Formats: sequence, C-alpha cells, structure tokens
Amino acid sequence: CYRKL
Amino acid sequence: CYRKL
Amino acid sequence: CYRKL
Amino acid sequence: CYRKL
Amino acid sequence: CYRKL
Amino acid sequence: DALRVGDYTVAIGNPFGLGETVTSGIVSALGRSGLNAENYENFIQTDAAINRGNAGGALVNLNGELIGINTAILAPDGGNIGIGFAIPSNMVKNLTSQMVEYGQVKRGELGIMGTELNSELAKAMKVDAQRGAFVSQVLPNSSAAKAGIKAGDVITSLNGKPISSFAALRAQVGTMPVGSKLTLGLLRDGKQVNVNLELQQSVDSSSIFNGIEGAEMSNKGKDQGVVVNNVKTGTPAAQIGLKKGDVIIGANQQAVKNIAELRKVLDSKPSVLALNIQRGDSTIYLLMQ
Amino acid sequence: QMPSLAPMLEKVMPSVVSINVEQKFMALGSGVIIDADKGYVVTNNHVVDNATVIKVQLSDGRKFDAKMVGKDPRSDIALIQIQNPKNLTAIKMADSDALRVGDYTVAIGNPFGLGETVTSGIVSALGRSGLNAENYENFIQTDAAINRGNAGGALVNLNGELIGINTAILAPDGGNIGIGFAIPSNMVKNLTSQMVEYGQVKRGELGIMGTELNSELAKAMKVDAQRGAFVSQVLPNSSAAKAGIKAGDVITSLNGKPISSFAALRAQVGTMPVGSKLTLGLLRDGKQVNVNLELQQSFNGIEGAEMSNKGKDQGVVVNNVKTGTPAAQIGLKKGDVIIGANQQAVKNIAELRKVLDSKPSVLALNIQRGDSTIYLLMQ
Amino acid sequence: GIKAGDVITSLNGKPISSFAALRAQVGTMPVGSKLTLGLLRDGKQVNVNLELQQSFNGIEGAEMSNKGKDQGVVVNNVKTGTPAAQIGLKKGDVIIGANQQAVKNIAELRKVLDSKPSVLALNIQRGDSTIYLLMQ
Repeated sequence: CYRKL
Repeated sequence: CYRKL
Repeated sequence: CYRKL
Repeated sequence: CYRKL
Repeated sequence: CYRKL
Repeated sequence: DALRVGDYTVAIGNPFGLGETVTSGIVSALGRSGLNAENYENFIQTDAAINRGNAGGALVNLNGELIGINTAILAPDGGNIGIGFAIPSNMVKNLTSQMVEYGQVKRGELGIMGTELNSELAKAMKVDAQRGAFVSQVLPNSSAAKAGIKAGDVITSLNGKPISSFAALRAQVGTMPVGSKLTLGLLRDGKQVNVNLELQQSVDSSSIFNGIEGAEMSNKGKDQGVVVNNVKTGTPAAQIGLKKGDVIIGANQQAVKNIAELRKVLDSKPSVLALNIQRGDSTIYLLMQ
Repeated sequence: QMPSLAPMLEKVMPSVVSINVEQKFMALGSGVIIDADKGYVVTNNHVVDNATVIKVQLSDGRKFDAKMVGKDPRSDIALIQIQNPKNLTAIKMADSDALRVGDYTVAIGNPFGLGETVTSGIVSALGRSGLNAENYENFIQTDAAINRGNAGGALVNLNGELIGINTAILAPDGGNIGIGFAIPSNMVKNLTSQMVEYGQVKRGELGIMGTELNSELAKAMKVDAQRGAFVSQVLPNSSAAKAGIKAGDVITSLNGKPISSFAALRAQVGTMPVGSKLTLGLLRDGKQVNVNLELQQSFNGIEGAEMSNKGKDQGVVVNNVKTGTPAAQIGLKKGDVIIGANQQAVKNIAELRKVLDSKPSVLALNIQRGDSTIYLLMQ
Repeated sequence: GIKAGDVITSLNGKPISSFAALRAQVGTMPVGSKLTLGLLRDGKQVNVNLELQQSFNGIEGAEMSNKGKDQGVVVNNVKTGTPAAQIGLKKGDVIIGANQQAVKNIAELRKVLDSKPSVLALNIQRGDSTIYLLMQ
C-alpha cells in the first residue's frame, strides 16, 4: 500500500 | 367515515 | 416553560 | 441522560 | 476500536 | 461567590467504596442548571474526577476551604468523563444553617415570576444584557411588589454580583431563610435601579397522601373541615371519586374538622381508612387501603 | 496566594463560541474567532457540513448568524463568517511547532451543549495519525477532557495562545477516556487563510510516492533513522523529480523540523498552499541531502485540450489532447483548427471567449480536421 | 336551511352521480361561490341557494378588538385551543405598549408585527394587576 504525497 | 361537503 | 420565583 | 453520583 | 468526534 | 471559571479544584469522596480518594481539576464552568429542571441548580462544573459514591464529598480549593459539595456527574456509561457537578458552599452553608435552627427549611417566597432571558428578547426589548431574569409577572401584595419591582424588567445583579441564569438566580434565592434581606440590580428602560427586598412566608398536603396524591387539600373556615377546592380527574385521588366542594368530619369514627385533627389519627397507621365526606346534603363515605 | 487559570481565561473565553446547525438534523459544536473585524469563526467540517442555517452564540449570550466561507473535509477544518458582527474578540495565534510533549493545555468548548466549558491537561503527544487512513492528520494529543460538542473548540496554552483545534477523541464508550486529539494551530492557520483568499483549499502536491519507514527498513537499506518517509517512485515532470529527489530516498526533516511519520508530513504539506517553497532533509546512502522545492497543481485552454492561435486571424489550433479527457470525448483530436463556432467566424481565443462566455447549451465548432471542413458538437 | 336526514339530488339543475362527485364538484369552486342545490326531505323537492365559506383585525388565532380614545387594542374571551391560548392569555386584556414602542391601535400593532419580531414580548394591563407576557 503506497500513498502519493 | 363521514366526509364534509 | 412557565417559571415561578 | 444525566447520572447523579 | 475506531471512533471520531 | 468569589470563584471564577479557571480556579483549581480538588475533589474528595469515596468512589466505589474504595475509600478516601482525592482528585485534582479546575472549575470548568459556573452556574450550571437544567439537567433536572425541577430542583434548584447552581452547579459548579469541574473536570475533577467524580464517580459513584463521591456524592456529598467535598470540593475544596487549594487552601482546603470548602467551595462545594459534589452532587452529580454526566456519564452516559456511568463513569466520569470530565464533568462533575457541585453545589456551591454558600448555598450549602445556608441550608446547613436552616437545618440546625429549624430542623427543616423555611421555604422563602419573593413574589415575582419570570423566565430565562435569551439573546432574542434583549434585541427587541432593547435591553443591554443578554443573560438575566425577565420579570414577566409581578405578584400583588407580595414583599417583592412592595419594593416597586417593575413588570418587564430584567434582574441582572444580586449583591453587586452578576447573575448567570434565572434557574440559577431562582436557585440562588430558594436557598435562604424566610427573613433575609438582599439587593437586586435592575434595568427598566436604561436605568440600573438597585432595590432592596425581603421574602415573605410561602403546610404541604402531599405528605398526608403517601402515594395516593391526587390534588390539593387545605383547611376551611374555623376548622369546619379539610378543603377540596382541588378538582383533579384521572389522578391517584380520582378513581376514589373525591370531587369538589366536599369535606366532612373524618374516617374510622374520628372527629376531623381541621388538617391537624386528621393528621392526629391518620398516622396511627390503620389497616383500612374510610372518610365521611358529604356533598350538598348527602352524607357519604369513602374508603382507602 | 493560589495560582489560577481564571486570569488567562478571562481574556480568552470571548474568542470561543458555541455553534448550532440545522431527513434534516440539528447539530451542536464549538468554534473560535480568528478575525474580530470580519467575524471569522473556524470549526470542524463535520459540524457545519450539510448546514441549512448556522447560528453562532458568543460567550456573553449574543446569538448571531453565520454563512459558509470554505470547507475541507480532508483535514476537517471549515470556516464560517458571522453576519453583521459588532464588538468581537479575536483569539491570538500560536506557532504549534513550539509545542513540546509535557506542556500544559486548556480546552475550551461547548460539550453536550451545556455551555462554554473549560478543561485542563497536558500535551500527551504530538504528530499522531493513522485513525482515518484517507485523512490528513498531524494531531496534537491531550489528556484534557474533551467530549461530544467540544469539537472545533479551542486548545490554548497557559498564555491563552491558540495552539490547536480540538477535533476527535478515542473512546469506546462514547465518553472521554483520557485520549483527546487536536489539529495544530499552524495547520489551521494554513487552511483558514486559504479559504479567505481563494474560498477553497488549493493544495497542490510535490510528486513523491512512497511509504512509511520502519525499523526493519533501517537494517535492510543502511538507514540511520527508524522513523521517516521513504520514497518509492517520484512522479515524472513533477517538482519532486525536478528537484532531484530519487527513488530510495529517506526524508528526515521538513524545513529544519524533524519528521515523525510519513503520514504526518503528508498532512503538514497537504495544508500548505500551491507554490509554497520549502526545504526537505533527505537521506541517500546514509548522507544528508538538503533539497529546495515548490509545490505544484494536481484563458488559453479548454477541458481536455490545449488551444493556441495560428496565423493572422485564421483560428485557434488544438495542439494536443490527452485521450479520455472531455475534449477528446467530443472528438477534438490533434491538429484541429477552429474557424467558426455557432455561426460565428472565430479568430483569436478572445472572440472564442465571448462566444463561450455566453455559456450556451450547445457548441457547433467549425473545425478543419486536416484538409476537410467539418463541424464538431459539444454540450 | 338544510337540516339532517335530507338527500341532495341536484347541483344547479344537474343530476348528481354520487357524494364523492359532489365532494369534488365543489372542492373546485372558489370560496364564496354561489350555487343552488336540489334536495329531498320526506318526499319533497326543495330548492336551496348557497354560498361557500372559509374553513377589528386579529392575529395568529385570536381577535383584536379596538378600544376607545386611541389607548390600545382589547379583547376578552380567547378560544382555548389556539397557539395564542397556550401563551398564557386569559379572558380580559388591554393594549398600551409594544417592544419599548407605544402601540395605541391596530395600525400600531401591525407596525410592530410587520417587522417580524421573533421576540413578541408584549403586554399591558391584563386583569387588574400589571404583568408581562411573551410569545415565539
């Protein structure tokens, strides 16, 4: 689970 | 029932 | 409501 | 819902 | 185990 | 009356019968009322922790002087969640002072009526303050009216001390002896007229009912009998057909011509008691228990 | 002689309020005044959203009326403006970054509607997050009592300076168990002031993708820190790429301040406005990389295609359309030249603007796909 | 002059199909419409004209009867079922002043109720002792 930021 | 005219 | 004093 | 203690 | 306010 | 919203409070009591536990907190807010609409509430709110059994416990400031008796909390699960409620010591000192000399409380009476002044009324009534006590009804021949209390005023001061709410001012006064003298600041048309005052008297009959309370009975004439001016229907004293305009002697061969003569023998606890009430010319009877 | 908070609270309670909102529900809550002249109150989005009417009640009794100004459900800050405001008191801001765990805190709100209630505590911790996965949160945690209706309240330090806004609590029973959270002032400052200038929160993002840095990754990749921000891929053509951040980087400091977790930094910069510059502290191959950046977005154009002029008065040219966009759905493709629209011969994008600014329910574009003459239809 | 036990057989000369027809056939005539029925009471056709009805300038379920010498409106005997009855109104009240503005007739009373005061905290000598009253 990778979240853009 | 009874309905008023 | 009504209040008495 | 107030409790007295 | 999940809450909010 | 010196406490402010910010002072530190230390609560004492016995929660869950563990023993004497101490808690620290601050005065959360002042003059809290309304969580039970009937009784006189001027509660000090504290975040000091308080749970079951803390009632009657002391709430004291950092010198250990009693500023309140803790009486209630607010707990949806029955455990302290940061809200404690305490009755101020000045209301407590007053009722401890009435229970010593009299044995009961001399219910004081002013002679006004009112309702909580919101921010709406002051807008149209062109009143300066938003929180106070709007004297709707000024009762006649009362000690209150004797001071020249105007109809349409708002009481905002009590001993030069501002007032949070009516139900607080209502509570602040109901805790006083029948012969005390206090000042009230007003606001009639723009003039803050402060007027001295005194309270005047007020014999309850629900203590003679003991579970069958239905209506209000007093004393008639030169003790011709009890009184039935009350006309209630559907009450605990209604299926037993106590209608208006009918008192007599009394029950179980007892001469009852006043409220006291009735109380002499009713409280001998008889198994069954049967009145003698007479309506018009008709002498009837009427039984209880 | 006993110390007390009543001197500090005397000056600060005017700046907190109680708010009421009204098939249709009726809401409690608390807000705090930011600007006395204009009557700006800030609160939590979850009390003032789905609001037909907004009724503010000050410390003294005076009810007022407020309208919405902005909203931001992603951080949960929303701003109202009091209508016809007279004699207001603005609370003074504080810089949250000066907070430390162990400091003392005061929580002012309107719990259960009872009235303006004050509760004391300490800074339980900082940088807390992970309770609402899809949310920006850099929460201050306080053991100061906080319950239903205290939301949008004030968390101020012992000097009455606003350090944060009370927001959410963890409580299985529905009553405070000693764990109360708050949004830091500095985030509220960034979110509110954005709603006044722009009306909405315009929060473009630099282009790092990545995930949390755990102590296990410290061993595997020879990284000196156990908590930080790990960079998977940088978006191409984004500021993150242009600045020279590479894959496999570790972010340790934001503007000289250390980072707690990737989820916090994801929130601190989620509230910053578009184009804000900043400096990150990186870690590549266990060596300190300091970078400088500038955030980026997520007439002379249209919904899907880019139109520029060509030649003298001939007409605008669609120079590229991205497939799947609205202007590619209407059929505009690469190279199309618009000479007329709705029987109106067009030259520049300015004669096209006034035609388009009529906002008609239909667009007949007299384009020139190659050598042929066609019409295209939109709306 | 319609009494019980009668039976309606016409409506402006038209025979009638049913009661639900007539119920509709006059639910559409505006208030004050004038019509003439056909009737049957004990074997006699009697023709009766009529006018519809609704279902001093009062306010919110009340009755504002003016008083003399431009002192203020007055009324006694307010019906017990109104929302203007649970306000605390009894039989026998006067008018003098309204929202710190003296009201001396119905025209001064509307010029108070025209500005929509949510407060409506107005009252006068009600009975024989001065008191204050509120509404809304």
